[PDB]
Amino acid sequence: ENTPLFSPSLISPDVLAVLPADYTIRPLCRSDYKRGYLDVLRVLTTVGDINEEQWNSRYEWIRARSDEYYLLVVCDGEGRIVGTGSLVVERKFIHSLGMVGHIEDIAVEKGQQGKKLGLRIIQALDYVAEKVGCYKTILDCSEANEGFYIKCGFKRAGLEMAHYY
Amino acid sequence: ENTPLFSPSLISPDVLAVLPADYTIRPLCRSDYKRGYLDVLRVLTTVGDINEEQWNSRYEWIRARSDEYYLLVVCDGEGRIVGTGSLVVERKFIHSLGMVGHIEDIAVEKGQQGKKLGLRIIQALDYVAEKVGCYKTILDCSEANEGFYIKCGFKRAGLEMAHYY
Ligand SMILES: CC(=O)SCCNC(=O)CCNC(=O)[C@H](O)C(C)(C)COP(=O)(O)OP(=O)(O)OC[C@H]1O[C@@H](n2cnc3c(N)ncnc32)[C@H](O)[C@@H]1OP(=O)(O)O
Ligand SMILES: CC(=O)SCCNC(=O)CCNC(=O)[C@H](O)C(C)(C)COP(=O)(O)OP(=O)(O)OC[C@H]1O[C@@H](n2cnc3c(N)ncnc32)[C@H](O)[C@@H]1OP(=O)(O)O
Ligand SMILES: OCCN(CCO)c1cc(Cl)c(-c2nnc[nH]2)c(Cl)c1
Ligand SMILES: O=P(O)(O)OC[C@H]1O[C@H](O)[C@H](O)[C@@H](O)[C@@H]1O
Ligand SMILES: O=P(O)(O)OC[C@H]1O[C@H](O)[C@H](O)[C@@H](O)[C@@H]1O
Repeated sequence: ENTPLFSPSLISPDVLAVLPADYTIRPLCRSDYKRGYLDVLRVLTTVGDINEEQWNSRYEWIRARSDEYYLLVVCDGEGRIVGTGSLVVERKFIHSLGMVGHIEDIAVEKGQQGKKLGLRIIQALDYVAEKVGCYKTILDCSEANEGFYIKCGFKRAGLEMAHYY
Repeated sequence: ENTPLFSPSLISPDVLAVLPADYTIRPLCRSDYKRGYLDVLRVLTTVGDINEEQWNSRYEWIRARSDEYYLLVVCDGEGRIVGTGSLVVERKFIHSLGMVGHIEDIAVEKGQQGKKLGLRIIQALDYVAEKVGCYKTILDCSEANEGFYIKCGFKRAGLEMAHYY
């Protein structure tokens, strides 16, 4: 299936305009399993082993929530996935039933790093978040990659704390 | 309506066992609008103005997702809400289609602070997260409240970064 996860109208036109020639940013679709999506996530952390039937199940759970999960991909000239980025919109009671944008799982293929593809992904995810009416966008990072997020216009706002099971 | 948001079986029995006499922790229900729920959230940040019809709409959106949004309350001997705590379970592709527990919007009524109610809320939310199969629980905090989260068993794991709109 080639049906976008969410509306292509949510993709930043200004970002599309300034990508390198023949590169694009678009919503995830189900067939992206075959276009090297999970490969790109291997630069981020352990993906483990995921067959197409498991893919299709998780894809459908997410599609049943395309009003929360905004997953998009960067594609090169040859339609290969070279970049990934997620926004998850949390609904709150606070801030007059406000909404918070959470940026997750930003990855660019090693051979493709250092070309602004990460920046375009963040600019696209910030465009989605503003447009669906989030009051702020937040994310968690390491010391080692804080400087990328500063170059994207993010500011330090507190501490991530964790409990492992 | 007095129907729990989620199954009371997800409430930590060990936490219920050690609360102060006549205090309880239970899932949110829709009638909690009248039991001072939003009052408690006033200690956390701006709630703004929220009528019962807006409450009912947001409550129903969340109930349509009680497999993601685990909101629970602490009640005193007189059935007043004195504490609130949220877990939101993110679905991932990474970690073999893993799940991450996000702790949000922890609040205890000022007159009721310093009695372990915050600790019981975190222990209850960590019980939910393990039980539905999260690989870790994370949250964002300030320097000023990092020491509460350390006493709860959390460790510093990175930086929260933010963009405001
Ligand atoms: C919320 C999260 O998901 S945090 C997890 C982030 N992901 C990872 O760490 C996975 C591994 N790394 C990557 O996949 C990528 O390198 C990313 C996404 C961090 C950055 O993407 P790239 O395409 O490599 O970066 P891009 O070229 O857009 O960088 C923008 C600017 O930041 C700089 N930059 C990139 N990474 C870093 C860094 N770690 N520290 C400081 N500066 C950096 C670039 O040099 C560029 O600088 P310029 O504007 O002065 O040219
Ligand atoms: C993920 C998030 O939501 S972060 C936002 C947190 N919420 C807020 O900041 C709102 C305002 N504060 C509150 O509502 C509450 O005070 C809470 C939730 C922070 C803590 O709840 P309380 O019921 O006050 O704390 P509780 O009594 O369970 O505290 C556990 C221990 O931590 C201590 N503690 C409580 N707050 C702090 C703090 N800010 N710094 C250091 N230690 C603290 C207590 O003294 C207690 O110590 P002990 O085990 O040595 O007795
Ligand atoms: O900054 C993103 C990390 N957080 C904050 C606390 O862990 C986060 C991430 C997601 Cl993806 C979510 C979320 N998950 N589903 C809906 N929203 C929430 Cl509440 C918080
Ligand atoms: O595999 P983990 O330990 O969860 O880390 C994987 C990544 O997930 C999230 O998107 C966080 O923003 C990153 O800080 C983290 O690098
Ligand atoms: O009103 P905000 O600026 O979003 O802050 C309100 C709270 O929301 C979240 O639960 C965060 O964990 C806290 O760090 C923050 O205090």
